[PDB]
Amino acid sequence: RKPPKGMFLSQEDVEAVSANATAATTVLRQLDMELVSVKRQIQNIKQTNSALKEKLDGGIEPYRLPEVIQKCNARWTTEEQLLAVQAIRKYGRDFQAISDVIGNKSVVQVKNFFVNYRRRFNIDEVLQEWEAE
Amino acid sequence: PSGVEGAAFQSRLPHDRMTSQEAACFPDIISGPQQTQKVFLFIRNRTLQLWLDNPKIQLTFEATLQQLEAPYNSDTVLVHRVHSYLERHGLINFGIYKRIKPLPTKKTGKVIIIGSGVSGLAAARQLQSFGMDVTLLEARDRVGGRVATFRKGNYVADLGAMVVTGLGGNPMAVVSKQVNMELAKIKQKCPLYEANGQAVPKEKDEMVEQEFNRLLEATSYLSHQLDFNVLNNKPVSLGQALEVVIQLQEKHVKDEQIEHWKKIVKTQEELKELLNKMVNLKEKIKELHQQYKEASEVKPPRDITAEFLVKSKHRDLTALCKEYDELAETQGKLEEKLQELEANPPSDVYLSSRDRQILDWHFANLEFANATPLSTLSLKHWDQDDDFEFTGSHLTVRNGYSCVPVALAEGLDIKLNTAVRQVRYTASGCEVIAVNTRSTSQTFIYKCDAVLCTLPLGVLKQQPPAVQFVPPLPEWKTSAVQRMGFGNLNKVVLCFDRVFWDPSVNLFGHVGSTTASRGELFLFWNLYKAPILLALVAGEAAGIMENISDDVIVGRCLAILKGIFGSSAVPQPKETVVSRWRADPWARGSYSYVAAGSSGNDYDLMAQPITPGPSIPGAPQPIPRLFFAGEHTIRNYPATVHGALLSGLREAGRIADQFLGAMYTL
Ligand SMILES: [C]C1=C([C])[C]=C2C(=[C]1)N([C][C]([O])[C]([O])[C]([O])[C]OP([O])(=O)OP([O])(=O)O[C][C]1O[C](N3[C]=NC4=C3N=[C]N=C4[N])[C]([O])[C]1[O])C1=NC(=O)[N]C(=O)C1=N2C(=O)[C][C]C1=[C][C]=C([N]C(=O)[C]([C]C2=[C][C]=[C][C]=[C]2)[N]C(=O)O[C]C2=[C][C]=[C][C]=[C]2)[C]=[C]1
Repeated sequence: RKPPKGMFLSQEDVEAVSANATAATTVLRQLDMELVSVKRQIQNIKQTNSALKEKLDGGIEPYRLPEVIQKCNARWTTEEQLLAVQAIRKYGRDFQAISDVIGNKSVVQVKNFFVNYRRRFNIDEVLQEWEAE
Repeated sequence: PSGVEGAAFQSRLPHDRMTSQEAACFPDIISGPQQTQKVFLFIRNRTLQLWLDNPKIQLTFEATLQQLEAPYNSDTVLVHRVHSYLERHGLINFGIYKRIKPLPTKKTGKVIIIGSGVSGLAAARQLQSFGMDVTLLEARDRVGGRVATFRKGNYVADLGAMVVTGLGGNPMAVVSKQVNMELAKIKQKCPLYEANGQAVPKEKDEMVEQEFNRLLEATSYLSHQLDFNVLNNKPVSLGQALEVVIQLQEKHVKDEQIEHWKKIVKTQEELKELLNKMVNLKEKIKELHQQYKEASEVKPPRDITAEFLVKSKHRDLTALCKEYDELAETQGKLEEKLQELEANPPSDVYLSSRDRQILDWHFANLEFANATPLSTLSLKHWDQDDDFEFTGSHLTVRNGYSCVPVALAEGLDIKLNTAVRQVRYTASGCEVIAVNTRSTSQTFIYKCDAVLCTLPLGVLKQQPPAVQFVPPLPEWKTSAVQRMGFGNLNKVVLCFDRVFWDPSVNLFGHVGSTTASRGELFLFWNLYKAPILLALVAGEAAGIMENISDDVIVGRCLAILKGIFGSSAVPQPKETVVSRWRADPWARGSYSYVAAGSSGNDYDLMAQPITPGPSIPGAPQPIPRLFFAGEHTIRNYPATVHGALLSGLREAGRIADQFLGAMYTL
């Protein structure tokens, strides 16, 4: 039925080590090289990666920005509306980013806005222009 | 087994089925009704039993029927038919019994037996016991042939056969009750000792062995499952098969290592890409912070587009920091899923140089078992006799096996120092021409009805022939002589004035340095009452050592031994002997084996007797004249003492049937 377990013997394998007198030591020598060849390439990418880790040194730590803990709100100050209208021109439909920029509006208060003031901020025009980039 | 079925088993027969053999003599019964077969079988088994329970006295038809009950002892033509077949074929009253009816008066027919081997002797006894006229012709000046035993002072060692492979259904078991042989068991415990002279640690000892056995089954698998049996026209040997397996084992060792590092790279290269993506992000981030800084310096109050700029870049920045945090995340996983892969490589090697050396001793043992280089054993058939194993512990003859052939010898007409040179067989009889081994001009002619030839196979193979056949042996027979293998194996007997080995140990091995010398002095036996060590030379080595002087050999021997026991625990030996069986002209080797391109079938060919042509042409087809026995002739017990012994019984039966007729097949 099956070869004793831990012995490996393929029909196909056998015909391959027998094909000639030293198909034996041939096939065993391709792999010997096929190995040192992978094993060398491993050290290239070990060094290549090592030098890239060199650059990422210290991380992005000095570039991080403090925490903006500010509570959501009902009122659109005229300031916020303008901030909005500009965010739209730059962000399109990314209500998350838009919300993030205006600082204190919920990701929907935003979408709401999109329909209420749609009227008078020609949000059509604005939106099709963001597309044109 | 025990009871009556014990006997059937101890006699090598199925207790509840009739043999092909029996079918031929009792074709009435076996084609008969089931009920009768059972009656028959019982009678057989029961008689066997009786004989067995007491094999030091002949067992007569009377004495037999005597111990039977009905329904069994009802029909007595049956009992007679049975007891008589059993007697003929040497299942009962063989060996050395005391005759109840001292030998019937004048004798019928005359047979010359070539060689007083065990096969020789056992047949001779049988024939004589059947009241024929028997003479054995022996080239040597002693009986036994390949059962040679060294005797001198108190030293006693066999240079020939030495082991009894278990009493369970072994005819020798009977013989052992009949003759005083001290049988000692063989504590299977055998420590190995590398070239240096250092024991091998149980840790390895067991790795290697177990791998050995694993390798064996492997070959069996290639043979029966993958059908790897021919190879550019030549038949595959066990040797090839073993290499081809070992190679494949080495191959897969690499195959693994490859696809293991091949995994490391694929990962190391994922890490690469991510690191690049990571650098180029710190890049945007650096210079995007700049921009937020510059636009945050425009001090308020600012108009709304300049306020939007600050606000906006601040998102765009925390956005890109999210991203890069999620990447140093991913980075961490991969960097450890890599100390992971470097932690568990797969196996470095298939076997070390020290391993593959010990594995060699295991092969030497196999070469010893088969008396031959594994490169010569048939892959398909090397172990075809693998069912007919005896049961029980293996044994040795503590007082020299020769005690047996000498005992068989007793009461027989034996001509020692008589070298057969020509066998002439014709329609109306045979003549055998021998010479005197001492002065060889001194010639002899023996006339007889039949010749039983127990020449060793080695002898039968000789080129050009040591014995001439007249007429020549048919080509069907002489091809079977080529095809079969006749191996070699040699012993070295070391006699000392003190024990300096572990007395509790029967055998211990020495591990050679190369494959090429795996057989050379590879194993030692502590067997006897005296301080005698006995050392083997098997494999490719045995043949080569025959060309080397005795001193040199005992040299290499003591070396190895000091090597293990300390350079002054080992005295010079009082007495040494070295066998050379391939050289010995009445052996020309040690015992047969199943050479690649042979099969068990050749053994059956060896046993087929020869029937001469007709004298006056158009006269009736003759009687067969020339018969064969010997270790090489018994398909199911090749190369052994019990095997020979049996082949002797066989031919005697067959010859008697021929020349005294068979009253029992009615
Ligand atoms: C050499 C040798 C040695 C050294 C050793 C041994 C041997 C050998 N073996 C063998 C025997 O010996 C033989 O076979 C016999 O003996 C033979 O006999 P015969 O046949 O009879 O013959 P011979 O003797 O030779 O005779 C002949 C005669 O002739 C004469 N001549 C010649 N020429 C001439 C003449 N004459 C006149 N003219 C002329 N021309 C001569 O001279 C003579 O006389 C053995 N065996 C046994 O049994 N034992 C032993 O021990 C032995 N040995 C050893 O050591 C070893 C071997 C062996 C093998 C095997 C065995 N067993 C078996 O095989 C079985 C199998 C099986 C398996 C599984 C299953 C089943 C079965 N068993 C077993 O178990 O196996 C395993 C083993 C192996 C090995 C070891 C152990 C175990 C045994 C043994």
